Amino acid sequence: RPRKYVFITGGVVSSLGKGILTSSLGALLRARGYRVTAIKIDPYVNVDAGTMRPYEHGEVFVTADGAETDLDIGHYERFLDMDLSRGNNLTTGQVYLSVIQKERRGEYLSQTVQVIPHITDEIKERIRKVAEEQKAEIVVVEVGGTVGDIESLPFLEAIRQFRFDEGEGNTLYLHLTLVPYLETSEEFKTKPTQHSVATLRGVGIQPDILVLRSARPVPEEVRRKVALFTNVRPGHVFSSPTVEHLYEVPLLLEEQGLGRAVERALGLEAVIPNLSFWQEAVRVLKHPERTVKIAIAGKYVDAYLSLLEALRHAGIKNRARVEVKWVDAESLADLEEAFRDVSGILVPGGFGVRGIEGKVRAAQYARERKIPYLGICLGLQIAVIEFARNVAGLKGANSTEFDPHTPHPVIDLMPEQLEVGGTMRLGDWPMRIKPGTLLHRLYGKEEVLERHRHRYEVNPLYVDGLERAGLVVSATTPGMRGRGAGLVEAIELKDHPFFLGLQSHPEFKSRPMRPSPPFVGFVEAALAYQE
Amino acid sequence: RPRKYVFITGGVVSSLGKGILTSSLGALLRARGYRVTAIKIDPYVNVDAGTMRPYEHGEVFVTADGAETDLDIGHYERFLDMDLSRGNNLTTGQVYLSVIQKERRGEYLSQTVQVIPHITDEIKERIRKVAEEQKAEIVVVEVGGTVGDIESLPFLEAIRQFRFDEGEGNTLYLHLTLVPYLETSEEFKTKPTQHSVATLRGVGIQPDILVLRSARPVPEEVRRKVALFTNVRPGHVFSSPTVEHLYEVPLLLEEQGLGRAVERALGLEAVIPNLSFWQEAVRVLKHPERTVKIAIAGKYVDAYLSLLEALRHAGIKNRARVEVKWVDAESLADLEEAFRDVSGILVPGGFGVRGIEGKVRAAQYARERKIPYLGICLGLQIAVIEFARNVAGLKGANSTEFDPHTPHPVIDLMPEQLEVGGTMRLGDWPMRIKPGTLLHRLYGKEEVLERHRHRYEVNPLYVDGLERAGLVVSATTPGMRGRGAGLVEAIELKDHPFFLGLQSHPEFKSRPMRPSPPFVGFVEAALAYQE
Amino acid sequence: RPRKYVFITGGVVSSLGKGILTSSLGALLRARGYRVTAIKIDPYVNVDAGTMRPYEHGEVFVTADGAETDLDIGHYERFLDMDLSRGNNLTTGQVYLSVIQKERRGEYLSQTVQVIPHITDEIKERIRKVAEEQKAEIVVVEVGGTVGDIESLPFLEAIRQFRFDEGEGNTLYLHLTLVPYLETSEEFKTKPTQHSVATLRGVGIQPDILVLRSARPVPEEVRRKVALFTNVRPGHVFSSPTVEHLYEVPLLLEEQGLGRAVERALGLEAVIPNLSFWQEAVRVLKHPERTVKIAIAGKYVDAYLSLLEALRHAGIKNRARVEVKWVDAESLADLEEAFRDVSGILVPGGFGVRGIEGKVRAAQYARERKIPYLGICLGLQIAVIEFARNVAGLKGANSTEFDPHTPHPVIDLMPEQLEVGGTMRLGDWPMRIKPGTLLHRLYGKEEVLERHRHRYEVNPLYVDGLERAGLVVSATTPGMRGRGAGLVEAIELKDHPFFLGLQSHPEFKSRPMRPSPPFVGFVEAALAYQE
Ligand SMILES: NC(=O)CC[C@H](N)C(=O)O
Ligand SMILES: NC(=O)CC[C@H](N)C(=O)O
Ligand SMILES: NC(=O)CC[C@H](N)C(=O)O
Repeated sequence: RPRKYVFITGGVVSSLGKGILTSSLGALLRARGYRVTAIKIDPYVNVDAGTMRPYEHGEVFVTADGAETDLDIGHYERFLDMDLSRGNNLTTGQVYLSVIQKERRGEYLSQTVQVIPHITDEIKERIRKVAEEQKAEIVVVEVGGTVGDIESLPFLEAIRQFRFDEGEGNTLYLHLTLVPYLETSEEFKTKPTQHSVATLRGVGIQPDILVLRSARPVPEEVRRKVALFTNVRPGHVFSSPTVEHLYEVPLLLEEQGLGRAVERALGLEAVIPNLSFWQEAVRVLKHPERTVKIAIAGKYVDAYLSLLEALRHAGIKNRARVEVKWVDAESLADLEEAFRDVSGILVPGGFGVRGIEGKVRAAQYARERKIPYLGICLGLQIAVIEFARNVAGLKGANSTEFDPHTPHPVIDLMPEQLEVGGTMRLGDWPMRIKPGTLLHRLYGKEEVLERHRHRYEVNPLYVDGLERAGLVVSATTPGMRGRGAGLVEAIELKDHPFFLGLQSHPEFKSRPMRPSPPFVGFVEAALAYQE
Repeated sequence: RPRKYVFITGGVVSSLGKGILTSSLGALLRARGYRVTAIKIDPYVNVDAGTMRPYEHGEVFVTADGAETDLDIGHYERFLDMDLSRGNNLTTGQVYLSVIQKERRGEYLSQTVQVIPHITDEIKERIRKVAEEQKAEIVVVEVGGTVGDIESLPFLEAIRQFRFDEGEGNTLYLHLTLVPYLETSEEFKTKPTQHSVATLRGVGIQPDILVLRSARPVPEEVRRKVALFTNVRPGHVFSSPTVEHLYEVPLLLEEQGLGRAVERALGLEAVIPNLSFWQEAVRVLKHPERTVKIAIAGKYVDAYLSLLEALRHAGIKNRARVEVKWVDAESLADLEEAFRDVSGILVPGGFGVRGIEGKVRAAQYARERKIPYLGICLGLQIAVIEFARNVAGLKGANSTEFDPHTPHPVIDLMPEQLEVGGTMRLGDWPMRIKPGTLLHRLYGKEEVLERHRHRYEVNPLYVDGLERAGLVVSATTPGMRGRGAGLVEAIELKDHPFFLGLQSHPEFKSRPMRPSPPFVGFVEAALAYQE
Repeated sequence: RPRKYVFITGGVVSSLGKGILTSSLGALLRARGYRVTAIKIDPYVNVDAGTMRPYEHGEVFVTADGAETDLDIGHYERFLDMDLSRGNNLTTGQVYLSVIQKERRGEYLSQTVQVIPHITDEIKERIRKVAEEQKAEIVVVEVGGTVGDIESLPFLEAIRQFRFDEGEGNTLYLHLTLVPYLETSEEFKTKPTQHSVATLRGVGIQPDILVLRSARPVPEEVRRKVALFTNVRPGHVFSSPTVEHLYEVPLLLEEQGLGRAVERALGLEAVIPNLSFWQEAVRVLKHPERTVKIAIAGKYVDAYLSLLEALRHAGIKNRARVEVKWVDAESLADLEEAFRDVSGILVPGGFGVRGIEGKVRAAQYARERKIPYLGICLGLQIAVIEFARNVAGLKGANSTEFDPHTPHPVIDLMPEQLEVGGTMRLGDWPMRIKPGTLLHRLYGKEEVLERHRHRYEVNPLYVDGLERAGLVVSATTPGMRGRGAGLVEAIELKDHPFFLGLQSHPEFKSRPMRPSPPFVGFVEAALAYQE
C-alpha cells in the first residue's frame, strides 16, 4: 500500500485561509480512518519561529517536542487530533542551512551544489522523513507563500518532482485561488484564477483540484468555465465560501464532494467519513444553550490563537457560548467597570514588564471579588506575585524578569541547583497533580503532560512561606533529564470558587474533540458565577 | 509641436472603471486647453456594435456620423465635450477585415501577411488617422479587454510600437489594476498588481503610471512598495477609490496629481486646469436644492446609460436631484399606485412588441392626469399611437412594427416616396422647430441637429387628421441626402403642462456642461408638477 | 471507434523540419493500415497561398480541387500517399474572415463575438469537418509558427480544447524543439527546450511526446533529464537528428519507438508497420546502380520543391541517382558548355518574360542535339514557341503573356469560344492521351487526371499548321464544366529520342511510391542518352 501525497498551493493573494483548508482536508481524511499528517512549508528564511515575538505578531505554536513553529501547526493538531513535531514545519532557512553545512563538510564529494537538485532533494527528503516517522498513509503538504513569488519556487519544484518519484496515482495537487465577487455587478471574476493556474503550469505543476475562495460559493456554471480553461475536470472544482465558524469548513467541503474526489484521485476505495463530532460542534456553536462572558486581561489585546480556540472547545463541551471581553492590561483604572458583566477573568502569557502591574490588579480583584480566575504561564506568575504581596505581606515581591532587584524574587530564573543552562523549558513536561485539589477535580488524573515555553519559575525558597499564607501548590513536576526537579507547575486557592494557575500553556494541547480541563473548569466556574 | 499619445491598459480583472478613468483624464487635459480625443479599442470580433441588441445587454451609443459604437464613446463625449466618430471605436473585426480584404485584392504585393507587422500596422494607422482628422494634440487610447488575455495581444503590441515610432517624450503608458482590500485584516493585497505589471512587461510594455483600483484609496506606504517592485516611480502611482458620483473622479485624480504627472511625463509646460464646472456639478449632486421623482416606463428596466446621464445633467442645471422609479412597461396594472409619488413620466426607446401596450397605458395616463411626459423615439411613437386611438378615435391604431396588419398604420416604415432603402435613419439629422411651441421654448432655436437610430416614422397620411384632433407637430426635418423630406421629428400637446416627444435620441448629445433642452424642460416641468 | 487526434507544435525556433516530422508520422500511421489525414495550420493572415508568388519565395502547392496551398501539403500528400484538399491548409485569414462575415450577417444572434470561443470554435469546426469528409481514423494537425509568438495563440487554444471535447485517450500532443549541440564542449543545451515547454504549459498545453531536433541524436541520459523537467515520460522523448535523405526520417522515428509510443498513447492495439517501401527507397538513394545528370533551365534557380521530388521518385524507380545542374534561363550564352555533361534538359514552369528567350534557346538546343527534353507547363509553351519559330517558320511567334503584340500568338489566353472568365485552369483536369505516342508509352492509359495552374493555352488556330510542320499533339482535354473543350495538354516530337511537354504540373501528383510517368520516362531517356 503506497503512501499518498496531497499538495496544496495558493494563488492570486497570500491570504485565503489555506491553513484551515489544509486542516479541514486533514480532518476529512482522518474521519475516514486514515493515519494522516500535515506539513506546513514556510518559505521564510527563519530557521524556525524561535527568534520571532511569541505573541505580538501572531502566536508561535509549540509542539510536544518543544519546537517553536508557525501557528498553522496548531490548526493542524486541532483538526487532525494528533501531536506534530519540528519536522512538520519546513522553512527555507532549514533547507538551505543543512545543504550549506553539508557542502562545507565536503559531504557532497567535491561536486557543484545547486538549488536543483540539491536544495530540492533536501526538501523532498525532509518531507518523506517526517511522514515516515509518523507512519502516515496520507500526507498533506501545504506550500506557504503565493504561487508567483520568488521564495516558494524551490518548494514548488520540489513537490512537482514527487509525481515522478512516487508513481501514478500516489500524488494529488490542489490549488486555492481568490475569485473576487462584485456585490453590484453580481459577478465572479475568474481571471485571477486563470492567470494563477497558468503561472503554476509554467513552473511545471498541473493542479488536479481547485478550490475557489470567494465571499459566497461559486455557481456551477462559473465553476465549469474555470474547469474548462484550467484543464481541471468540472467535478474537481470546489468552493470555499466565507463562513461564521471555522468548524463548518470540513463539513461544507465534504458536502460538495472534496473528500470523495480526493479518495478517487488517489485511487483509494470509497470510505464513508464519520463527521458526527464536527456536525454537533457546529450545532452547539450555532445554538448555545447559554452564553457567558469572561475577560482576558492581556498585554497584546492572533496573539492568543490557541487560547481562544481552547475557550471555544471548553464552551462547546459546556454547551455555552463564551464571549471574550478584551481588557488592556496596562490600562488597569476602574476595575468595577472594566470587569462589569464579567463572570471570569483570564490572565494569559507574555514577556516584558509592560502591563505586569496591570495584570497584578486584575488578579487581586479576581481573588477578592470571588471571580473565577485562570492564569496561564505568566498568568500564574502574576497570581503568585499578587498573593505574595497582598496575602503574605511580601512588600515589593515580583519576578526578577520585571524587577531584577526586588527584595523578594518569588519568581526567578531556573534555580542553579536544579539546572543542568540559560534555556527555557519547552515542550511537554510531566506534571504530578495533587489529589483533592481543584486541579485534580478537573483532570481526573494524577500525572499528565503539558507544553511549556518560559524561562522563569516559582522560587522554591518562597514556596513554604506562601503555602503557610494559604497558597496551594496543586501540582509540581518531577523534572526532566535531571532538570527542574520539584518545580511548581500549578497553584490554586482553597477559599475561592475557582482560582487556578499553570506554568504551562494548556491551550496548546486543547483539541475541539478533547478540551483542556483547566479551560473546561474555568468556563464551568464562569457559568456558575453567572448563577 | 509633436502629437502626444497616452495609452491606458487594465489588469487583474475586466471591470475597473477604466472607461471612466480614460474619460476623466480626457477631461483634465481638456481643462488645460488641449485639443484631445479618445479612442476605445474593443478587442471583440464584431466589426461594430451594429449587430448587437441596442438596449438589453447595455446601451449602444450612436455618434453624429451615425456609427453604432460601444457605450464608452458616450462617456468620452460627455467628459471631453466633443463629438467622436466611427474611428474612435477600434475593434478586432475592423482590423482583421481590412487587412484580409486588402490581401485578397493583392494590395500587399504577393508577400506573406501576418499579425505582425500587418495587423499591427493597420491598428497604428487607424489610431493616427482618426487623431489627425480630429486635429488632436493629445490622444488617449484605452485598450479594452484585460492584459493577459488572448484578444488584446495584437493591440498591446501595436501600442508598444508607438514609443519608437513617435520618439522620446511623446508617449505615456498607464495601467489600471485591482488592489483587493480586506475589511477585516485591514490590508491591501498588491500581488495581483505585481503579477499583472510583470505580465505587461513580458509582452514588452513598461507602464509609466499606475492607478490602483480599490474600495478605498491606497496608502502612501503601500503605493511606494508597488512603485518599487513595478519600476514605476513613487510619484507616478495613484489611487482610484470607489466614489458616490462619477464626476468626482476627474477631481480626485487631479488632486492626487495625475494631471501634473501626465503633463510632465509628456514634457509639456505646466498648465493650471480650470475644473470649476466639475467642482460645482459635484457640489450640486451632493447638495441638491430639491429632489423630484420621475418614472421610466421601459421594457428593459446600462440599457439607458445615456438617458440616465441626460437626466442627471438636467437635474444639475435645475439644481435638483432626480430620482428614477423603474416601472416595468409590460406589468402596466394599477397605474395610480404605479405612478404614486411620481411627478413625471418618461417613455424611452426600444424595439419589439414586448411592453408596447403597457407603454401606451402610461402615455394615456400621463396625458389625462396632466403629468409631465417625455417620449424618446419609441416614446414618441407610443404617444402618437395612444393619441390616435383615444383622441382621434382611430381604433386599433398602431405601428406596423407591432401590428403589421393594423387598419391605421399611424407609424410605419420610411414612406416609399421619401425613400432613396430598408436602412434606419442614423446619426445627426436636421430638425426644424416650429416657433411658439413648447419645443421652441426649450431649445430657443429654430434649427438644430439630433441623433437618430430607428426605422419607423410617423405616417404622413395621418398627420393632417391627428393635427385636427389636436396633436401638434412642433418639429419636422427637411430631410438629408434627399431622404425623409418632411418627416415628423417632434410632437406635443397644447393643453398640457408638459407633453413632448421626439423621434431622435437627444440623450446621446447631452453633456453635463450642456444639458439636452428636452430633458431640462422635462425636469423643470416635473418640479413644477411637484408644486 | 473514436477518431484520434495528434497535434504537433514547434518551439524555440521556426525551422525544425516540423513539416517532414508531421509527414513522417503520417507515413508510420498509414503503414499501420489506418486511414489518416494531415492538416497544416498556417497562422498567417493570407486566406490562402493564392496571392503569393507561385515559385520565387518557395513553391505554392496545388491540390486536386484546385486549391493553392502551402508547400507542406505536398510533403503530406507524398508521405501519406493521398490527395488532400483546401480544407487541409487552415489559415488565420480563413478563420477570422468566416467568423467576421458570419457576424455581419447577424448569424451570431446579437451576441458579442470573441476570439474565444467564436474564433476558436471556427478552428475546431474546420479541423473536424475536413477530417470527417476524408473519413479519417487518425488526424495529424501541425501548428505553424512557433510557440511563444502572437499569431499561433488562437490555434494553440483551439487544439488545447480538443482534449476535453474528445474525451480521454483520443488526443495526443507532440512538441518539437531545438537542442543546440556544441561541437567543442561536446554538449547538448536543453534549456531552450525547457523554457519552450514551460511556455506551452503556460498557454495550457502539456505535451505527451517531445522530439528534440539537433545535429546528432540526443543521448539517453540527456533525454531523461529533459523528460524529468518537462513532465514527459522518458520513453516519450525522441530525437530528430539531421540526415542525408528525408525518407530516412520515418524509419529512424519508428526505430526509436515513436510509432509504438503513439499507438499506445492513443490506446490502440499494437500494429506492426510495413515500412518495406521506405527501407528500399532509402537503400536505392544510398546505393544507386547508376547516376545521370540533367539540367533545369529555370528562371528561379524551394521554388521547384515538387519538381525535384518528382525527379527523385523517378530516379529511385530507375534505380539511378539524378544530379541536377542549375542553368539560369536568362544567362542563356554558350549552350555547349552550359549543357556539358548533361543527358537531359528540363524546362519548368514560371510567369513573366524574364528568362523566356533563354528557355527558348534551351529547347531549340535540346531539339536539334537530340537531347531528352521535358517541359512542364511553361516548359510546353516554350517548346511550342521554339517549334513555331524554327520549324514552322512563324517568325516572332510567342505567347501573348510575353509579347501581347506578336504576329503569331501561338499561346494566348483561354479562347473566347471555349470560355464560360479570366481565371486560370486549376486542379485536376482530364487528359485524353493519344495511342501510339510517347505519352501513351509512358502512362499506359488513355485517360488520366493531372493538376493545373496556368492562364495560357496553345492557340487552337495554330494547331493544324504546327502539326503539319511535324508537331504531335499527344494529348488533349475534353474540357471540364463546359470549359476548355479540346485544349492541347501535351506535345512531343516523333523524330527525337525523348521530347515531351505537358500543360499541367505532373510533379504535384508524383509520390515516392508512385512516380509520375513523364518524369520516369525523362530519367529513363536521360540514362539512355548517357549510353
Ligand atoms: N509566555 C509566558 O507566559 C512567559 C512568562 C515569562 N516571561 C516567563 O519566561 O516565564
Ligand atoms: N430605439 C427606439 O426607440 C426604436 C423605436 C422603433 N423600433 C423604431 O425603429 O423606430
Ligand atoms: N507556372 C507556369 O508554368 C505558368 C506558365 C504561364 N504563365 C501560364 O499562365 O500558362
